[PDB]
Amino acid sequence: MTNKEFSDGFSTLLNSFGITPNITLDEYEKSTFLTNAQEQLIIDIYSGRNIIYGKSFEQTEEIRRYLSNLVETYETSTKVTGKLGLSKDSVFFEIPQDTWFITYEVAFLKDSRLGCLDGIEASVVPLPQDDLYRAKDNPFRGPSKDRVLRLDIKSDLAELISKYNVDKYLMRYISQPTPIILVDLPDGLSINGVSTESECELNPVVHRAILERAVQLAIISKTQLT
Amino acid sequence: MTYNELIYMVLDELKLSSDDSYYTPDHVIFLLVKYRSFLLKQRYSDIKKQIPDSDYQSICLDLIEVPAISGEPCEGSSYLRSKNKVPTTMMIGNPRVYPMDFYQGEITYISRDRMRYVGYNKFLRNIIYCSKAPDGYLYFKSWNPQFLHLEKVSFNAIFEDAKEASEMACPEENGTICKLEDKEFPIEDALVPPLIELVVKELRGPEYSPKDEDNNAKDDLPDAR
Repeated sequence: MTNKEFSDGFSTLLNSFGITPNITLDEYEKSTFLTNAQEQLIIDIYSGRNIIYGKSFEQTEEIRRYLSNLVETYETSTKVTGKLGLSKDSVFFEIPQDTWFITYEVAFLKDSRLGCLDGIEASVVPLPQDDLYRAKDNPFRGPSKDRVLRLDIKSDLAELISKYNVDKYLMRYISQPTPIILVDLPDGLSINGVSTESECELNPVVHRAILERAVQLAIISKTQLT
Repeated sequence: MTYNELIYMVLDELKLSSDDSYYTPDHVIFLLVKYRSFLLKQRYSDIKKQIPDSDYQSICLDLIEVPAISGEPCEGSSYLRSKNKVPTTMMIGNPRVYPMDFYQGEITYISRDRMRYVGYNKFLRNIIYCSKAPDGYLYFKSWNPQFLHLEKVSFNAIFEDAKEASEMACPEENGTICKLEDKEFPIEDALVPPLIELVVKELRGPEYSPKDEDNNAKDDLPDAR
C-alpha cells in the first residue's frame, strides 16, 4: 500500500465522517500511530512475543517475508583507539548507529601465529559479564581461532576480545525502518528525524497488519479515560 | 591433556560459568586430584596390570647430606635427602629414581621398613636405596661413600597427589610452567570419562541445594531457604 492508500484505508476502517460516532485524525496522527504500530509489530515479531504469529525473527517464511527488508549487512576494519577494556587483547569497533538488533556477527583474523589458518572466519559469541572471567581461560568457550567474545559498552561500541589480531568485522543486523509519514510535515515536526513523506519499506503483506494495529492504537488513544 | 581442559570440561558439564558461583574451579581441582587416585587404586590394585605412561610423573629433587639424628660421632652414618618434602607414591605403578637419565643408573626405591636393613649382602654394598621417611622427605642410604656426592635425581612414579608432584615438576626445555592449569594432568584417556562422570555426579546434587541465604542470625536450611 502507498501513503495515499494508508490514509484512505485508515479513514475507512475508523469510519471517519460517518453518521455513527467515529474518530477523525490528522495526517500527523495517522503517521504517528502507523509508525508506532510498525515498530511495535516488528519488535514483537523479532522477539517472538506476538501471540497472533507466535514466531521468532526467521522461524517461518511468513516472518522472513515480513522483516526481510530491514536486515542490513555491515563491514568495518577501523578500530577505536582510546578506550578502556576488560582485556589486553580487546579491540573496539563502532556500530552503524542505525542498528536495532545484531543477528549475525563475524570477525576475520590476521595473525602470523595462526599458521596456515590465516583469515579464519571466527564466530563472534556475545557473552555476559558474569561469564567473562571464567570464559577467558575456557578452551571450549573462550577466545580462540574459531571464537571471539563481544561485549556491548557505552557510545555504541563493540569490545571484541580475541586471542589473535582482528582485522575485519562482518555483521548483519535489523536496521532502522523508514517511518510512515503520510504528508510532508510543517517546520519543526518530524517522526524519527524525518520531515518529508516516507513510505514503509517492508513487504506489502504486513502493511495491513500495521494498519489494524494503528487503528487499535488510535482507539486506545482516544478512549483511555472514558 | 592439561588441568585446564579437564577443569573446564567439569565446569561446563555443571554449567558453573558465572563468577558468582558457589563451587569455584578450586573445588574442581580438589575433586579431580582425589578421584584420580581413587580410580587408579580401584583399577590397579585388584590384580597386577599394565600401567600406561600417562599415569606417571617425573619430579626432580635436590639432595643434601644430613646426619642420621644429630651431629654426634656415634649417631650412625649420614644420609642424603631431598631438600623439600616429596609426594607419596601409590603402590600400583613402577616407581623409579633415576639420575636425570631414565635409561641409566641404578637407584632403588624401596619401602621404609626394608631400607632399615639393606646392603649387608657383599654384592649389594654399592646400590643406592631410597624411601620416603615419616618426616616426608626422600632419604637415601648405601654402604659406598661415593653416594654422598650425588646432587640431583629425578623420581618417576604414579604420585598419589597430582597437584603436589606437578608443582614439583621438572624444568622443561622452554622453561617452567608457572600455572598449574597449563601443566599436564596425569591420567590415561580411558580413565578420563569415568573421572568426569564421578566428579560431575559428586557436585550435581550440591549444585542445586538450598543455602542459608537470609542474614538474620538464624539457620535457614531447615526451611529450604
